[PDB]
Amino acid sequence: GAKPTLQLVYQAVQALYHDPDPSGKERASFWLGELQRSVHAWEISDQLLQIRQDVESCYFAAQTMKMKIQTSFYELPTDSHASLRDSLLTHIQNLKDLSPVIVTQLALAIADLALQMPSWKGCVQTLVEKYSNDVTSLPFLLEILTVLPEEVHSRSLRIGANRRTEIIEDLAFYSSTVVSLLMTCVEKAGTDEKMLMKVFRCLGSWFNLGVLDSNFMANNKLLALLFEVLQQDKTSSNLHEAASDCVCSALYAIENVETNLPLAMQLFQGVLTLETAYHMAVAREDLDKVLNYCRIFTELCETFLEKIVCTPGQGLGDLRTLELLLICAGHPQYEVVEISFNFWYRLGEHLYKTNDEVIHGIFKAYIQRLLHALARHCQLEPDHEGVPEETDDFGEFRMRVSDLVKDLIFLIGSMECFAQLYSTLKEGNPPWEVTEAVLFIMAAIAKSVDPENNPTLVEVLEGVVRLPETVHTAVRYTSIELVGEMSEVVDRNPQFLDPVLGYLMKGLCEKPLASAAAKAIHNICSVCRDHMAQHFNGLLEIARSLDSFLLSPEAAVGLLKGTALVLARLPLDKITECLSELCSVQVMALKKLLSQSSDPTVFLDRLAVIFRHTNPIVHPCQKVIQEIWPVLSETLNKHRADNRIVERCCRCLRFAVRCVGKGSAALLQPLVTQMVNVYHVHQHSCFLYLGSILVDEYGMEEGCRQGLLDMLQALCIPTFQLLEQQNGLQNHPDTVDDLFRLATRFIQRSPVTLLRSQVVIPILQWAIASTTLDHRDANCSVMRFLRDLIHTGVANDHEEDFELRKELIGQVMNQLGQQLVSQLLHTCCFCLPPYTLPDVAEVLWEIMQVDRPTFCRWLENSLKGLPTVTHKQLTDFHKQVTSAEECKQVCWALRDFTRLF
Amino acid sequence: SRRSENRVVVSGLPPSGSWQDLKDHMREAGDVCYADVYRDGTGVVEFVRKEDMTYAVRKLDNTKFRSHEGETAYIRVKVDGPRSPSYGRSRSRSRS
Repeated sequence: GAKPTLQLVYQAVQALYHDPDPSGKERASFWLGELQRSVHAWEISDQLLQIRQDVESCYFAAQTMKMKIQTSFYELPTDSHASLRDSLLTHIQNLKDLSPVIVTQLALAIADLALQMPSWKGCVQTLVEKYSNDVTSLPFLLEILTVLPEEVHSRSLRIGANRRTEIIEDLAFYSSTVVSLLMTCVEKAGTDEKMLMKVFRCLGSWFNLGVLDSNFMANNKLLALLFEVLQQDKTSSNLHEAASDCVCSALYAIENVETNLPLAMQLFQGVLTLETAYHMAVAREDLDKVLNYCRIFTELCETFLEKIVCTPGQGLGDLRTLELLLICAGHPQYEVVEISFNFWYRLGEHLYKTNDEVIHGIFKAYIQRLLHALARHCQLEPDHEGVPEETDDFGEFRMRVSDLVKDLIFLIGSMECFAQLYSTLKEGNPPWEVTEAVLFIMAAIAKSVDPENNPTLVEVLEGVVRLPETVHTAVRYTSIELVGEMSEVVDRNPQFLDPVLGYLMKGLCEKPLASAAAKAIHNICSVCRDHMAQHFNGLLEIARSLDSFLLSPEAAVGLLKGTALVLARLPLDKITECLSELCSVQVMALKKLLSQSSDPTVFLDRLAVIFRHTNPIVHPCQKVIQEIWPVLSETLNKHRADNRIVERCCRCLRFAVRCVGKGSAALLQPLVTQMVNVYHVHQHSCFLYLGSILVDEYGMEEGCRQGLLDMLQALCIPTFQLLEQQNGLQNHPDTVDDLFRLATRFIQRSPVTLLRSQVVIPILQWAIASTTLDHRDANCSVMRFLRDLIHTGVANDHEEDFELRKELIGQVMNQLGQQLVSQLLHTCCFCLPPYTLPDVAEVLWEIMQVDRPTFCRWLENSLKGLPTVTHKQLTDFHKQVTSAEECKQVCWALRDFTRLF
Repeated sequence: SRRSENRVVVSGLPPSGSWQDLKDHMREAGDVCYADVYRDGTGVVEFVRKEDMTYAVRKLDNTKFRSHEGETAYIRVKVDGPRSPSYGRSRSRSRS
């Protein structure tokens, strides 16, 4: 309506900034929000700034002015532009000594305005020669000059790619005038930090834009001044942060060291001079200062990464760079060294990529120095009570250390390192926390260690198993993880199998160690299944009472997975016997739940993993499937309304079926019936998917083909109803996805059954409508169906029924062929992201194999009907596609062509 | 600094393209926590948030890339490794 009363806006403002209650503060916000969204926002903000009651309301007004300029600039008549600029400049003038938080918002507003006002050319020049001589203007002029380059990359402004480029070079033109201005500011005797911080922040900001001249900056007092305050112990924390950030900006602005070598040299020498100040900062407990130094150092190595790699030791590659990091790495506070982790990754990645290991020897000592530094950083506190927690802040750090070590270990040698870490573990009467940390880094690399030097490897394992239970919980835990990583050494030295198992079994029987043990057991079962028939008695006995060990669901599943992996290696005769026992504990638990909070998920997941990995070669499993089905059907039927449980139910059944195959035909019809009846009231799309599995497994057997077609036709009726709704495709992408995975299984197992059917006509129709659905999973499923369908009129001409299939597709192609091609071309140019192009091209490709001359006409018609693009471009695209000899070429043609739109 | 499993590989980069040019192009999608370019006009970008990676794959793929020297090329942007599930709740489904 009309503009709100000022008393009302003043009321809402005071709430938002002083009312402790959450419910009210939210309410004021929405009203102020609607005020900001409204047309009155301009006028209200302007009034609030003229009235300038207090800091709160001027801040709200300045912010609102800024927001309306960076979102709603379009709804301003051209004539208004000059006047709004005059307002903001009068406002920032009048309110400059009110609050800095208000000056920034207004500064931001003015910057957003200048970037959007091409009628305001040369704004940097305008602003400086208008305010530079007034000494009280300088703080906000610098502030505008600081936020202006930052706003060029504003996600809130999102300036076009071309307009952005014009902006940047326009700014590049005036970068001298601001540097000149910036020089004059410091060009005084005994200048305070407050002015210095503005100068550095501004300089850094123009550096980040990449428009400052390297050569002019190399010999300039500002740089010397940067390192000067960075050397002086007396400098405050805030001046420090400003100075540091500007140095990192200077470095960052160097993109190619060669083109900016004068500046490069100036910065290199500059930062090396800071090591004394680092040590002084660490002498005090000035952690803020040391973090700044480590960033400057890390940024330096990032800047000169190419030179450290290409020509190490020499000149620009002076390895004192890396030493500065190793100094930082030695710091007792782990927040210091993690600053440098990304550089180390990038360094290792680059050495690995350019495979010239002639040079690599020089780096080894540096990496092993780093590794020892990280090894001590991984040490837990001696008063640590439990297992090492991964979830907490420090446990997160260890994992980043663990990952960094895996990626750098090739520069030292995994074996060399593994043995050396273990050696040190008897010298010096080590406290539990020094042992754990060494065991931890050992676990990180234990997989990559070569099993050639077996003696040093197999004796480490022997050392870990003889550790008593008396040792600290966290030491038992990490040693369990190390053993788990050493399954290949248990595989090559089978005598150690029983001791390792016995050791892991002990850990399993202790509650806080179970999951780590169960995981390690799973590893052993997976790698050493070839010869573990003896131990199966124990694994089954664990399974018989799995929920007693207080396991995580994952560790539990992994355990049962392990025992099923070795069951598959057992003699075929005992498999069918033990499998039924393996499943019976699950079936019993499920049976209790039917008479029982009841959530059968875990036993469904445990049954599923057993089937999934009980895969022998021949079948014993289909004998067990009969035992499973009745309890699953009731379980399914009890929770038929709950999608999450049904989905896990169908996942279980998916793997039970995949395990058997063409056997277990006793389940098909009773399952199909239940699926269709349930789907009728609850459209779980996983019945479609489960259906696709039955079709994948039983589609060739012509005895089942009728029942399967009936299933499809029954399932499609509630399916089409679903997709018929408003936004029906967008709202049920799972249904589209699973429907066309189903359709695909039909069209590749028994195509003619589907094509001669009546339901194929709606399926094809939905496919054509689905080609424009912006959902990656669903769209892959659709394009795949179209491709496989059309390919049926070409594929396997060796078999008899080829000519029938040929005719059926020709009909479909006759009826729909021209509409598909128009749809496919539409989705590529307007609807979907470029990653769909290879999927479209494959469908288009199959259409050419079926009838290229007709297709040349179809495509010509499609290119004809298009709503900027020259006729020549349509022609040579048509030329590119139809003359393609490989499918790849159509994709390239679409890739290139898509760009035009 | 920090890293993530929200990673894309970029391809078709001009040889004069720097990791700063790459970061500047990919930041249109969200915050870049790790970036790198190699010798062969190829690169990686890791995003702080998965949804920002998805934007990059959807909107930055096949776009015009301009290196700091002014060299232009149309790049390829795709997820490193197995792609993320599209919107809607997770479903277990066989693939490849």
